[PDB]
Amino acid sequence: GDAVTGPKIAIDAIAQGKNAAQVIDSYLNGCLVPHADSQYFTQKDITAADLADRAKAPRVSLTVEDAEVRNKSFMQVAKTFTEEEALRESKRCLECGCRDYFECQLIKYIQDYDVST
Amino acid sequence: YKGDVVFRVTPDRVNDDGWLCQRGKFGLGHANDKARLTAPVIKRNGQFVKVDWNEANLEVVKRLQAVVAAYGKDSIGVVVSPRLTNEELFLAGKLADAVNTTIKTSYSVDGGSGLGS
Ligand SMILES: Cc1cc2nc3c(=O)[nH]c(=O)nc-3n(C[C@H](O)[C@H](O)[C@H](O)COP(=O)(O)OP(=O)(O)OC[C@H]3O[C@@H](n4cnc5c(N)ncnc54)[C@H](O)[C@@H]3O)c2cc1C
Ligand code: SF4
Repeated sequence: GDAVTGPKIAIDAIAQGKNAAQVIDSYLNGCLVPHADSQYFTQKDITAADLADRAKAPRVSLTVEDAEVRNKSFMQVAKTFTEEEALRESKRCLECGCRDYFECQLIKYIQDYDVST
Repeated sequence: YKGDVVFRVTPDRVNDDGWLCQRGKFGLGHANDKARLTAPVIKRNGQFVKVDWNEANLEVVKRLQAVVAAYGKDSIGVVVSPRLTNEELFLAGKLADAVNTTIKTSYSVDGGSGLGS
């Protein structure tokens, strides 16, 4: 957590806590193994012209309270999404990742034999 | 009573003398009033809007804290009614102590009868 990495954002602390939980659990079985990152195939040639056939849909903006009543109250400045807003925003994803990831056998052996991608 | 409606009030002839007056005989009709408030209301933009109990609690605590922070000690007066029970009055005194004020008073008591001096 922040005791090791210094001040950061909260998901960094959560990630460090989960990784340390895994390491401690391995240690409690009698064999300490350190945490290591995985190797994936990544694409860096994607540009705006390659996505020029995608239709454009505006983002679901956040409902923010007026600044006249915000300066005096400790009430919430923003509201959570409704179900219609959530569906409208989630239906806009481009599905960038491989659908075959959880059953692909190439990446299994690539990560098993530690081949650089 | 019958359910949630107060129907009449009678004297207690076993534990006391069993006499009453007009305010004790007929004065409990305000329990059946339809003009009684039901939920806390907060004034925003000059309109009272209903809130939850948690939001009301947070609002009153934070606003008293704001007054204390801006203006210091003894900037809050607690004016009670002598119709409340002893436990209510004790908790009101504790609340006056917690927000750092010594001005606890009542318009009906108005300083006592002077027999204490
Ligand atoms: C003002 C502020 C605003 C922030 N805003 C954001 C934000 O908007 N978004 C975001 O992502 N991150 C934000 N952060 C960062 C985030 O809060 C922290 O990075 C994250 O919570 C780290 O948590 P932690 O577990 O490492 O330690 P902490 O959550 O900081 O502390 C863990 C606990 O350890 C306890 N503790 C300390 N010493 C001892 C001891 N000797 N014995 C026992 N218990 C002890 C403390 O009581 C504390 O409850 C903010 C941080 C601050 C300070
Ligand atoms: S898959 Fe991820 S990066 Fe790609 S459009 Fe959806 S949310 Fe964005």
